[PDB]
Amino acid sequence: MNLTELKNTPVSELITLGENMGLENLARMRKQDIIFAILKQHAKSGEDIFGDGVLEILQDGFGFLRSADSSYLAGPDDIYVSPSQIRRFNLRTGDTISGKIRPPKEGERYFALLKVNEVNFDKPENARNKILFENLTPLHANSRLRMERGNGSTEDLTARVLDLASPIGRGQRGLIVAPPKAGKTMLLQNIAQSIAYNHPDCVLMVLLIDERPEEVTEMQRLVKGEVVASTFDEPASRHVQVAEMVIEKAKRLVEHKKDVIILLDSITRLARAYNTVVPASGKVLTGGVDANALHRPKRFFGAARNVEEGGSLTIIATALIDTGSKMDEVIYEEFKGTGNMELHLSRKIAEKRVFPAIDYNRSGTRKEELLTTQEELQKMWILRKIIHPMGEIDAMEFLINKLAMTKTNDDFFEMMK
Amino acid sequence: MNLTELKNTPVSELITLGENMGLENLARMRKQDIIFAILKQHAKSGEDIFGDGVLEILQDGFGFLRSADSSYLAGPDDIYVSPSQIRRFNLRTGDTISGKIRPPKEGERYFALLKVNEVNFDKPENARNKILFENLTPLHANSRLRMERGNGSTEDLTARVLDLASPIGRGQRGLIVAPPKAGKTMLLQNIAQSIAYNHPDCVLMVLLIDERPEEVTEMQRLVKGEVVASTFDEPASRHVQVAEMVIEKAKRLVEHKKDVIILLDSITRLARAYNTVVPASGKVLTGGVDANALHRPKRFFGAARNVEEGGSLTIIATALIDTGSKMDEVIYEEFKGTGNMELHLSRKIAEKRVFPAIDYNRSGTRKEELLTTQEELQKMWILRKIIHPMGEIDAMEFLINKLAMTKTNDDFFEMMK
Amino acid sequence: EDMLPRENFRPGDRVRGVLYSVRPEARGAQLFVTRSKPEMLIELFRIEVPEIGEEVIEIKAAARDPGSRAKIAVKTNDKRIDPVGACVGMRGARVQAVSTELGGERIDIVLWDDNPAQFVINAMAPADVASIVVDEDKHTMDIAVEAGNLAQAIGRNGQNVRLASQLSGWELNVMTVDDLQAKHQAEAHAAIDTFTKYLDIDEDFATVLVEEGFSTLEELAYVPMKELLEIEGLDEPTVEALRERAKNALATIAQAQEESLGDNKPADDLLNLEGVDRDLAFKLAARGVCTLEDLAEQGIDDLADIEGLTDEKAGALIMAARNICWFGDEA
Ligand SMILES: Nc1ncnc2c1ncn2[C@@H]1O[C@H](COP(=O)(O)OP(=O)(O)O)[C@@H](O)[C@H]1O
Ligand code: BEF
Ligand SMILES: [Mg+2]
Repeated sequence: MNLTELKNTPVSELITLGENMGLENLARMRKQDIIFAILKQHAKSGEDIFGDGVLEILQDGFGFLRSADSSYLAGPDDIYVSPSQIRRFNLRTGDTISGKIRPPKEGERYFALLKVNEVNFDKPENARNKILFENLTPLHANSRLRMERGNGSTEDLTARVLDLASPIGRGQRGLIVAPPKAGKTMLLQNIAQSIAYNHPDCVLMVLLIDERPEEVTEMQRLVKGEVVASTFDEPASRHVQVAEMVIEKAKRLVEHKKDVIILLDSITRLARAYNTVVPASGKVLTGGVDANALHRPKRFFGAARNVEEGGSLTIIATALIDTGSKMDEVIYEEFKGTGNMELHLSRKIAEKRVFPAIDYNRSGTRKEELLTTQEELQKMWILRKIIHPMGEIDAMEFLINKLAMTKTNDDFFEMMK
Repeated sequence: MNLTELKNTPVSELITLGENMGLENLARMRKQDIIFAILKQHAKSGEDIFGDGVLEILQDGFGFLRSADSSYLAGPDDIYVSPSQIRRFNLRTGDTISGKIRPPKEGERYFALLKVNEVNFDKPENARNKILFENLTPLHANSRLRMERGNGSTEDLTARVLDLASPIGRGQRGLIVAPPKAGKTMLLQNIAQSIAYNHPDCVLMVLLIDERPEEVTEMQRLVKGEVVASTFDEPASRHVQVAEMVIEKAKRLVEHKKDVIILLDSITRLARAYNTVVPASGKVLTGGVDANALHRPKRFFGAARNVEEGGSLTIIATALIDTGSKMDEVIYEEFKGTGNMELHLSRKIAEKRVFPAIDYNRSGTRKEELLTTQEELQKMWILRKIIHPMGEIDAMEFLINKLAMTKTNDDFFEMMK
Repeated sequence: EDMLPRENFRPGDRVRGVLYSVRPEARGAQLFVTRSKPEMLIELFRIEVPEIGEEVIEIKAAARDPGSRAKIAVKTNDKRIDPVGACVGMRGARVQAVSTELGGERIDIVLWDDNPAQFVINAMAPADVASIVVDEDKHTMDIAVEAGNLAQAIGRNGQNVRLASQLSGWELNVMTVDDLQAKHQAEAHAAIDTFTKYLDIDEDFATVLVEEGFSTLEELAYVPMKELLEIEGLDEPTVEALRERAKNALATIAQAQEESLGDNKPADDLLNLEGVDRDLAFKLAARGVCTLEDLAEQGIDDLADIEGLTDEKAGALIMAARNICWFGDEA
């Protein structure tokens, strides 16, 4: 039996199934062991089991296949895969596996793998001889990601302004610099909605680290793609675990020539969790920050690139600033000259009920000539030169009034002439 | 028990009541905690409390209802209102609330609201679906405010000359440009007296910023309407607090279709307090003035308008000039082409014991055709053309001698022919 | 106590509720959250239903037998919306969502009315009710149902009724379905023995007039002539016969109360021991036993802590009882 039907189904149908199977009182335990016992019973009376997930290789030698909805956490639902598969198919951490699995006998409790069927949505023969991630040649973004939907809703104008200020492409690095209280959550939500509606072929992934759980549940069923999130409820170990999980999944997917898009929020909280989880190296700056503690976050932000051979990886990680502490400040300083596309959201415009609060004067993107055409770039430069002498709130309201009447950025540009 | 009876009563009756209630030594503390303890005792032995005031919403989420006599200041007398009311009735800053309140238990010390009864002198049902302030359509003043009382006293002639030089209407902006030593205090007092005697239906509000306390106490019980004043005794924080308080009260009242009239003195001192209270933006001109520091005062002066839907708001803010510093000078330059009715009071006529010292040649009002009739306007223009070739002191004494004999401006006009 | 045999828990899952009591002066954990409270579902709608929260609708009542039945009653103060049609969603889409959030409990949106009659009629819907009566002095409602919809009239534990008795707060009465079930004429001519010896001179005067009660005789004995005018012939003999009937009624009510307070019937088969007196046995048998056959099965639990008894006296009485019943085996 397939696994996803029982994973993404509501727990009520699982309770009904477990009560119909004539089992122990099922509703008295976790969803994890509930579905574990359900699979065990269906295997005792039924055929082989069909499971799937993402693979993580420990320092022990074997591998664990974990599901997306549990944010790839340990439990009875994981799938044990012996090192024999890692020697035969030459598996790697983050490999999306799906195949046949069997029940465990004494000495074991996890469902052992029987035969793989789909590895990263590809045949094992094609995946055997492949190219590594770091062995690829990065490049600049050439195909621009169209964020305008075309309907011109009450809030899609935000995305429109984004297209006006930061042309995003396959392989670009986006840093959203915004203090709290500024309204970046719905901004990222609309960005994900538009990028899934306009580009449904490329995989979309979001990551909420140290975030409130209510936002996690309201985003995990509002946008497309698996919404993996590690809320603040758990220690930093789970945060670095899910970070490696998602980064290896993205690396494998882009190695299989797939345009991967990551939405990370926030990066300062992820770096703080990294700082408290990795052992200290002795050297400490102000704010309780270590030297090597930023190495792994840096790597995580540097993984994104535009691959020349096939596919690309575009990360969009937001940096939370203006909190009072020094951790976020030093993180934003270390990541300032890192991303090639910054987007500043000043709270001065946000507190005035003027959304989206976008600091167009301080925002920009490098190498935009490889994403837009000639006259489009000329119009963008003319608009930038016109708006630059203005302030922030006045320029924002002027742009809002000039964009509300029009429905498309092209008509906006020609009417601004 | 109602709140206003204990608020506007002399402190002696409060001392007698607190001594009769068999309480601690009451006269040893502020009036604020005195009335707080009195209300607490009356609630411990009595029914629910009945409070009222103006609402201010902080950046925290809750709201504070403050009284008018304390210039809306913090203390034990404030009323805490939870954000649940701000979500149910959709409250806003500056809402005039009056209703039932309860005593506080442990963890709290302010009287919590139980049930609102009157919101801005209106039913909550009628106030639910309403129109915003900025969403209204400003217009020019059409109904002229008659400032002549008709008795022709020794000092009301001042008001008469005012009607001769600046026809005031519902929705006009008045800027009194006068150096010190010039006698504007009693001028504004007489203006308030006349506008309350002739138009008692419209609310009248005065504001004394950075003013001597003796004038505050002598004006708070000489004219009608709540006399809210922030004397120089307190820092600029209280000044901007009371500015927002009064402006939001006026906005709510004019949203409830009420003719609001504000008397502000002086505007240069208010702008200076604004300049020192709001953080600096880097750009600084001569005299220690910031660029954005005038934005909030400008807004405050621009709030006044003539609403087409219902009611209007008429502000009369006086600008103190000729002090030596550059702050007042640059403020008067920035506000010169701002108000649509200037009234100049030269000190040359004031020092000569010739009151009211009114520069009729430099005074005037735009769009006066929408406030006066045809022949009245013709007579006014004839009088202006006659007086213009004259100087200042000679014209002033001529007008005084021509107005003392007559009692009404109409007979004055016909006798001037 | 707020949990359920079907509502089930183990460390790891997220269960929600409403914080109903906070005792910051306690010794330990003092954040008491419940789930069985009715208004809970109200706030659920507040976070789900867009109609609630803006005052355009008014969720008034909620009858929640946890795990059995969770009905809601709303009212619309506006004149352009419906109470049930807008809140159900689109053929059970949001109501079933909040149900499966609450644990799959059967949720039916009932429409309460301004009167308790239609309220309890709708609360026991869809079903027919042949009689609806309200009683203020008894604080009850008589709901007599007809035959034809019993499968929806009672259900399990009378849930369709159990909500109503829990919503209005009045202990309803759904007992009898045979003749005179209307409760309006169930006392008119069903108990005719009321004027036993009242009209002792003759019998052919007029038709009987029940509209006064014939039984109260406290709001009827001494009243002005305008209230006793329903029957003609109010002379001194008539008022004296009425007073005599009232005295007889008082005596009967006093005897009935004296008999009903002592729900034990203490006969002479209760004071055969040495040391047993009136109030001793009165309390001992008011504790839940009837005769000697049901007292030797206990010990110092019931026979001790009685007015006029010591622990040693209790032990003595219980050993005497066990020797005369358990060790004797005689009848
Ligand atoms: N209508 C008037 N009649 C007589 N004296 C007046 C009149 N108006 C003003 N004055 C005199 O002018 C002086 C102005 O004092 P003050 O109120 O401090 O000036 P300002 O109002 O400019 O601050 C007063 O002392 C008052 O005697
Ligand atoms: F009273 Be003065 F005009 F400062
Ligand atoms: Mg003065």
